[PDB]
Amino acid sequence: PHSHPALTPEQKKELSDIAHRIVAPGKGILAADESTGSIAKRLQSIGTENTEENRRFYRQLLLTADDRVNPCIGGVILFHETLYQKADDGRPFPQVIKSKGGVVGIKVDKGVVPLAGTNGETTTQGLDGLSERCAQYKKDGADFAKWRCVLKIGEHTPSALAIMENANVLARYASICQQNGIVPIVEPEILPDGDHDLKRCQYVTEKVLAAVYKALSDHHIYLEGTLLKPNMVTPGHACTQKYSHEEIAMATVTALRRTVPPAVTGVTFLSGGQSEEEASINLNAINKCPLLKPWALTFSYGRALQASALKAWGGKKENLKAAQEEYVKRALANSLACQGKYTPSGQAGAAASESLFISNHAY
Amino acid sequence: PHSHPALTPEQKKELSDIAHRIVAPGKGILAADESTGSIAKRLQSIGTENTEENRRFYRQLLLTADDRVNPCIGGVILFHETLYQKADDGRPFPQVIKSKGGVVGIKVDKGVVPLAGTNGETTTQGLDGLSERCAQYKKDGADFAKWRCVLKIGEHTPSALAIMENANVLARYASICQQNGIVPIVEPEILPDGDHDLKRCQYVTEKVLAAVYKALSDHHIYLEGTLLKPNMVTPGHACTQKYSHEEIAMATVTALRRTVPPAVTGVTFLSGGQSEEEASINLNAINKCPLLKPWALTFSYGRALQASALKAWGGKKENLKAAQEEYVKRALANSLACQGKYTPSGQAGAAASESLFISNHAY
Amino acid sequence: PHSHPALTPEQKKELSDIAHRIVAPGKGILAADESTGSIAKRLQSIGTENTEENRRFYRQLLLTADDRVNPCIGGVILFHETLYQKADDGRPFPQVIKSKGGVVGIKVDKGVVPLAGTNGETTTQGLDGLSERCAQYKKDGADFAKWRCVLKIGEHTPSALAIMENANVLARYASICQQNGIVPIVEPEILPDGDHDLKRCQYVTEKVLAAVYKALSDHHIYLEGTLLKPNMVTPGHACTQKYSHEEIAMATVTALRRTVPPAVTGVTFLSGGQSEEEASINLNAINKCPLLKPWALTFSYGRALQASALKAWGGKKENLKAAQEEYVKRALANSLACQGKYTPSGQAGAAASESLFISNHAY
Amino acid sequence: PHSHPALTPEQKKELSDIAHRIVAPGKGILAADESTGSIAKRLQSIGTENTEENRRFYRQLLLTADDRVNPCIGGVILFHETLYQKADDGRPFPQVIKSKGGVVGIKVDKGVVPLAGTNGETTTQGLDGLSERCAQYKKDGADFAKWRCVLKIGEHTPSALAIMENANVLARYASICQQNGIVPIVEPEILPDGDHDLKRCQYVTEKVLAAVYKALSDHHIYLEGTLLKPNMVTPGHACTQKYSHEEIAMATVTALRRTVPPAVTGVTFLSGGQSEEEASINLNAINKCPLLKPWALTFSYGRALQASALKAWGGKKENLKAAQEEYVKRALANSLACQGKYTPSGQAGAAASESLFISNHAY
Ligand SMILES: O=P(O)(O)OC[C@@H](O)[C@@H](O)[C@H](O)[C@H](O)COP(=O)(O)O
Ligand SMILES: O=P(O)(O)OC[C@@H](O)[C@@H](O)[C@H](O)[C@H](O)COP(=O)(O)O
Ligand SMILES: O=P(O)(O)OC[C@@H](O)[C@@H](O)[C@H](O)[C@H](O)COP(=O)(O)O
Ligand SMILES: O=P(O)(O)OC[C@@H](O)[C@@H](O)[C@H](O)[C@H](O)COP(=O)(O)O
Repeated sequence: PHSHPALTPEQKKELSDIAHRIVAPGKGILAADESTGSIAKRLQSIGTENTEENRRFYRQLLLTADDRVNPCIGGVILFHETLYQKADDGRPFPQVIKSKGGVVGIKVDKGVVPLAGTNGETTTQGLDGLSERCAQYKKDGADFAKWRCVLKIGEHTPSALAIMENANVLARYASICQQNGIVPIVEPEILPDGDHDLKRCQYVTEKVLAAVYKALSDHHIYLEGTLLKPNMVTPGHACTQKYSHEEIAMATVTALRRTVPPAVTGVTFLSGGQSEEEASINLNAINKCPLLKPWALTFSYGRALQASALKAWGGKKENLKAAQEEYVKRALANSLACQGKYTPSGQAGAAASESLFISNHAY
Repeated sequence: PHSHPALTPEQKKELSDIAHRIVAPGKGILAADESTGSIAKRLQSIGTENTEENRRFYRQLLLTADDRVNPCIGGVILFHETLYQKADDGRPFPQVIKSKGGVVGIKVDKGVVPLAGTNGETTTQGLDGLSERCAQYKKDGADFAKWRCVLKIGEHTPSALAIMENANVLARYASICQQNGIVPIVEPEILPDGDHDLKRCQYVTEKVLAAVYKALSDHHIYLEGTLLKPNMVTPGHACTQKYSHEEIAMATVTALRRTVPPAVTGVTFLSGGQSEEEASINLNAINKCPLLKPWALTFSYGRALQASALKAWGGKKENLKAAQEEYVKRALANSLACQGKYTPSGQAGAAASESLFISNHAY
Repeated sequence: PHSHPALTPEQKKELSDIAHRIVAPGKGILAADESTGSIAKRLQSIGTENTEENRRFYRQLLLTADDRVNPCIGGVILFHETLYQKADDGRPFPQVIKSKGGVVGIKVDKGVVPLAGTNGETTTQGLDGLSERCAQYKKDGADFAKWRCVLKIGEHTPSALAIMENANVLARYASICQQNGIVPIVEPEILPDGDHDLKRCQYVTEKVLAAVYKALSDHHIYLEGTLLKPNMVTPGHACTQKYSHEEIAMATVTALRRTVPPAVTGVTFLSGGQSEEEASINLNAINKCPLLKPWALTFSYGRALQASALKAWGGKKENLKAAQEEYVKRALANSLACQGKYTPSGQAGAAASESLFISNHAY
Repeated sequence: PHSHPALTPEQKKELSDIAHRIVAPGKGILAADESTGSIAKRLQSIGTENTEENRRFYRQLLLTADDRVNPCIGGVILFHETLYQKADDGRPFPQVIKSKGGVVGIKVDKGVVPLAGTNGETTTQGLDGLSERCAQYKKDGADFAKWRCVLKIGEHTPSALAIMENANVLARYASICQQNGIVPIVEPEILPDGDHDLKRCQYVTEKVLAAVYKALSDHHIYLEGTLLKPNMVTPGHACTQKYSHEEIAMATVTALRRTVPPAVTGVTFLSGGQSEEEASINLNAINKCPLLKPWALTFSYGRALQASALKAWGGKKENLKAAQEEYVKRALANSLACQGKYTPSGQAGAAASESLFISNHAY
């Protein structure tokens, strides 16, 4: 009979197998995909000129940390330039990543662009020629990709248009990726900017994710062959009201349970500005939340895995080891965190629970 | 938007507790909500006059079955008439149901109506004065409701309009119910009529459910305070190709995992014309399907729980006891099935977890 | 995704012929469809008891005005009760209306109901059994109907949900009407309540009408067989900034030109609280607006045609003539207005300039 | 309350003024924007090598036709390459166009791309860096742009996804253009391929356009600053039923009246494979259609203005004069057609004194 499925069972198996590898138990993602202009600001914060060699050295610094990170890193997201650079031993970075047990990912969006008629809202571009790009990236060692849409909570934002448009472009991106054997990481980041409280973020997150999945369905996206990279549900950066990690965890898990189909292979949280410690603690609380979570809940951190490393390096080659040690430190912390076994202190623990605390209908 | 939550933490807790009671481990729902017109067909099928007394006697037959059904029945759906009838001992049927540990339910839709401009498609009516009806039903013993929408698989159905409209009306229905302390069972039934295959039914079910949940989100429905009543995923009635129960189970569970948020408290399958044994076996296979299932997967059967009871009764007072044994038998069978413990032996349960080496990428 | 003719060519002609008849040059609509509870309030503003006879007498007063109203009134909307009432001469009100060359219309909605999760927003009920009601109304003399949805401008309103839902139910209402030979007047009223300015009302009116027509399209509605009853575009009742009639006319015609397809037979403005004189003057400025207007632009007034009459009557039968004279005054004025030939009289100003605005909140 | 206007009054004025200039009475558009690959097909049909010089000479040939085309061409669409080429006299082609009273247009889409999971349907790419491209084009002489989406009528096409996606990307393209002072020509072309009949094409065209305008509204598009470039409503190429030009005209105008807001400045039909004569005769019948049309109905022809000229040229510079004469004849023909004054094989006549309103409802 008449039938035109988007993928064959062979294409589905390849995508599903890749997605599961990335978020296998205890593993997370290192998001080191900052574009030229963005990494330039990072290097600037430590008085380091933004040359290709310094970008190569910094990326090599993270990608070649010792084997203690192997069990912690299921994947590494790179920016185009880096995907084609090499370590001092002549090995292309994709080979270095793979030799350490990681799956190579490539950021494919081309930045945000303003949505006319909105209060400073944006959508994301990068769809032009994406299919050919994906085909080339695949041949060059990449198995997954990343695309970032940005939404903001404000007076009249996110608006209906911004929500619908961003969800739609994510679906287009995901569709093209899957046609090329690349697992798409869908990143609809809701910024923490503003003074909104926890319930407001949870509400917006629920509305945004519902839109994202309806769009993924309309575009015939194979969910088992994807990963979701959302913001955790937290109060606004300037929210006067304060909250505990357990509340943040409850709000986040609740929002996800109400919008993310169990078919989605994994949820890899962005750190969104949270300190390295805060990001690890919250991820740990999320994994210890009493609710049933049918998908891996791990990390895809940029700042939360590089903050201390960048600083320790200071743009000086003699600080290589010390810098790598800071990164390992966070890779190890978050690996435990995505399993709910993180105790902020040293590395050893004992107990891990929070009995006598129910009633979560306040969410 | 983002103005005034639909439910307080108190209302949420009430709706959630009710929903969970209905689908507690080993429990399912008896769907005896046939309207006067539909019950006439059943009675006529056994040479029995369609009088209010015969309807009462029949419903009494099912509701007063012995204590063996107590742990099997978490809820009972009734038609308006029956909610206000009494057993021979003078006890209102709702009291009879509650005394056996069941939650009382009430059907609130007013039948299907044709959608102009479509190929024989419909939407369902019954929203007028629904809030008032719900407040009254709640007061009179009902804690949940049921609303049925009907869709068909055909050359050009379900159409975009049918999918959209039915999803929207279901959302309106659920919203009104939740404002009145009533748990809404959302029933988007896709008829098994036609010669379409299993893959086609899975496809359509996936599209329908994605639409159903997007609408529930748009209407601010509290998912934890709802239940889903969908068709299992099966080939069309006239489909020549044959499938196994494992294939029906796999297709069904896959469809649900790709569309139903984990927040949904439970899925209560309609039997849709399957024989009593067929409905029990598929339900059992569904619960044995190796994939992760974040919600209760049980029954809300009408024909699958009454077929043999109705036949044995035959409208004859003398067959009351024989008729009840037939109903109890199915009640016990499905109770085991919703736990994946149904074997033709009965209480014994050694044969389980059969096979394992399989591929779900074919779905 | 093919075409399944909702209407035959014969049905289309009937609906189109009716629509054009109602808004023929120089003609408008008398909206006397206030329900028992709404009319009761009008009778209390004149110390008149709300009795069936008083409602009948009042309706007879308007409907039996001298022949001067014949060229002015293309149609009259009635409430259910009045449709089956008779004049002192024994003639059913529909026969009376028809003998004066007017088309009989029937209000069929059942009032607004609250949308949970919104900031005091509503949708409208009345679809249940609407097909049968329309069939009977048709046999009893009615050729068109009216259904009112209510939207409010404020902080966060109209919400995406309120706009979507109200547009969809209007579409359902219109579909059922056309299946029974009744022309549906689609009324998506955006209340004037608030301190918003002209451009804000224009903005919201454009978004609302865009939604209304997309919905009408999705439901396969025959536009030539419909009429639109919108609010004129004006500043909020509490706006400080003042505007001329030319500006109001410009904003109104512009919003309409940007959303209403030329196929729509006519636009019949509701007066929404404006005084009899203001409503006429604005309708006149609208028809004088230089921009191309592909549809008839006339009136369908309730308050703006009854203000002075209800007053002159005072429930005292002796004031029959005086009261009827005030009604004729406004019909003639509006008849000229919808032709762009009205210049104020300056005679009857006892209640023709009074603000007929009414607070809107709660039930 | 800000509404966040996408455009200021001056920006609107500029776009509106440009749109009206292109479709001024008696004027149409020459679509000579064939990309390198497409123009290759045209040149190969006449045994000519596809070199830049040959393309430059051919475009020069059209752009430099004598002054007789001046009153006929309100705008000329160019492909990027041609926008920066010069005539033999050293004048930039844009300068040539403007010196003859024409507005310069630029095609900005980057071709169609397959939509995964559909039956050979596509969407269009080209949004990446479009803002900067539009700013550059504006500075270099262009005042309007063109973007083509392609949909097809088939057993299951256009699908809901195809319609939704194409309408959305058209809205994004239109939004970016208007932000840069460029008038966007929205071209949602429904191919004539297939054996579907006239009513079928009319149905799909109505649905596609309704989707297009809802999307434009959602994206805050200033309609008075746009032009619509749709297919005329005709039977599929393989349709065995025959229709008159009057029938084609009725269906076309009817479809447009039911979906295109009067605010739209103009409708510029694509020829879509029709012969030069057919395209002219149909455009003429459309302009003579008795129904009310609130927008200019003219041409934006590619093949219908070049067929004979391309053939007469044959890649031989010695055929310049002959080639140009064929183009001049077609420009004159369509200029008359967009005024409803075209008569092939007998350019002579004088009538038109009545109007009336009769027609039928078979559309
Ligand atoms: O400025 P660019 O070139 O667009 O790069 C953006 C990129 O860094 C982000 O999308 C991160 O991959 C992701 O959001 C996690 O980052 P954190 O929020 O954990 O730091
Ligand atoms: O004809 P009516 O008055 O509308 O009643 C319909 C009602 O019986 C059904 O909705 C069942 O509750 C449900 O679909 C399970 O039925 P089964 O498919 O298991 O027989
Ligand atoms: O209170 P009910 O029973 O729902 O009746 C409502 C009805 O009067 C209105 O819908 C008018 O037909 C229309 O809005 C024009 O009224 P004006 O705005 O011209 O006064
Ligand atoms: O193949 P490309 O390089 O994408 O170019 C397409 C371009 O020729 C068309 O979009 C015309 O501007 C328009 O559709 C009218 O063409 P006709 O239908 O009148 O021939």
